[PDB]
Amino acid sequence: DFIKNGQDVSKIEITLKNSPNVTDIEYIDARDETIKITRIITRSKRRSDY
Repeated sequence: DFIKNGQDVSKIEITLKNSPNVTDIEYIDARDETIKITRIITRSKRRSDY
């Protein structure tokens, strides 16, 4: 119900800024200041793809 009717795929690009003060980042090294995440979700699957 969140996705508007008429389409099945939804491209949403979300970015996060990581600072060296916070460590122990999972799947991402602490030296990377910014990250690029392009998530997409459809009506068939319940979980979202990242």
